[PDB]
Amino acid sequence: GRKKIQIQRITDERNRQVTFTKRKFGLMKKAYELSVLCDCEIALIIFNHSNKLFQYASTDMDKVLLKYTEYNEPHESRTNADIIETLRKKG
Amino acid sequence: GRKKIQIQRITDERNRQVTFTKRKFGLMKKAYELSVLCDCEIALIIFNHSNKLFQYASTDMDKVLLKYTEYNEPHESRTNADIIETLRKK
Amino acid sequence: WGSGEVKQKLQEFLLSK
DNA sequence: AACTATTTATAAGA
DNA sequence: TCTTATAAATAGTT
Repeated sequence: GRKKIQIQRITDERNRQVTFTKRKFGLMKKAYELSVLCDCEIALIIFNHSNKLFQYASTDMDKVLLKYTEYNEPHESRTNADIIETLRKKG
Repeated sequence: GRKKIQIQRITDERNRQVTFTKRKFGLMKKAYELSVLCDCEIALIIFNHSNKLFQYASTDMDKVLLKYTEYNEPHESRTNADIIETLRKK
Repeated sequence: WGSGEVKQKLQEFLLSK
């Protein structure tokens, strides 16, 4: 963008909503592209601060959610902490 | 990047795997940024073609998934078809 | 598979752990 | 909302 | 695997 920003909670109500809408679409667009390019299944669940639900699924949410419950074994799991740490040790 | 690509299945297996790993991180990084910048809760579930499971959650997966089961109310719902539609119309 | 039926199935599976 | 200069992500070469 | 040229996302202005 016009400037680099810090990854910190935006307190201005209007910028938060504008950014939320913009980046949520960006995020879904990238999920679309990833599912198609690499033939993967992807479900994405977002609750905004107002606790409203937004959802995306490459094909169908319930198939993915079903696939998830039947998954017994060890997987890869990441959270914001893991992502931040990985970025720190990119330098 | 060096050449623009069309969004269609990559047939070369090894470029597909390289692209999966790089773009998977890209997606998770964008989710992290959206989650902190706009103070929202995000969960992400990925099954690759080999049906291996990859998951991301802003805070705790089980927490987010559970709240999802309690929320049935009318919300936004998108699929690849919807995105492809919005891209046509943009 | 209802939408509420997979959610309600998801609910069990979580609480079961 | 539009636009756009700039940041970021990434395809391809290596 | 690394770098880098180039495409894609987007912050700020408006």
